[PDB]
Amino acid sequence: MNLNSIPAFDDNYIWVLNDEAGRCLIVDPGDAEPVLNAIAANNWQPEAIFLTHHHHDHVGGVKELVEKFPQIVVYGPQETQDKGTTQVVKDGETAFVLGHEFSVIATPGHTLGHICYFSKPYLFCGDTLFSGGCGRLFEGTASQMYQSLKKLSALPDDTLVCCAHEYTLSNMKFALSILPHDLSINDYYRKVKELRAKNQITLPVILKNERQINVFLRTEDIDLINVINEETLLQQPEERFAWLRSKKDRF
Ligand SMILES: [Zn+2]
Ligand SMILES: [Zn+2]
Repeated sequence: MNLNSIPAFDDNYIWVLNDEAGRCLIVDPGDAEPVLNAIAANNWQPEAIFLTHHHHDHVGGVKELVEKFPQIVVYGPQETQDKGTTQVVKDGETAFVLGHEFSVIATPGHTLGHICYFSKPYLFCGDTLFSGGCGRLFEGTASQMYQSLKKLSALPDDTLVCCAHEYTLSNMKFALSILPHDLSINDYYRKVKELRAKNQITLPVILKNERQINVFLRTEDIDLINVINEETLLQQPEERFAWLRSKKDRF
């Protein structure tokens, strides 16, 4: 099994999983052109598309891909039913692709209907979980995003976080604005900066390591609580999470 990234727009990645026969799965294709080129260049045979949510940079390419490859099954949440989805899926359901069983996980936050797809070790989490960060709350509440990250954090340590955007460096700069003396965050920031100085991709990341350097997965850590509670006297986890996400909104 091979995991490939195809850049699109300014900072999107279209993930492609292909098996040993060249059959492939395409995740969140917002621009069909680079995907079509890679399919041709690599002799891939597209079998399915996964959509995580309805935003344009994630679904814009479906029509052209489906016209070129009429056999493609398009999986997605109810909120993409008008975006070319042919199999609506929801929490707890499974999509069988490339001989692998992908579990569907509802992760409201970025959008209300956002879903994630998991088949060990691959986690396609769209704009919910980023390396060092999480999605901006356009439609979901902070409580919902908090609960969605709790669900993703419970996945196995060897999970590969395949998120949709190259946000890692900015996410880690924010992390240092909150915990500037955390050695793990500093070390990861410097590694991510080194990659981005050479315009290299920072993904996928291993979930085990995200637990250490993603401040949005460290809501219940005493060191973060003490920082957050020195600004606002907040007593509940979802309130502290909202504080941190609001701070990042203006960073
Ligand atoms: Zn989005
Ligand atoms: Zn996006």
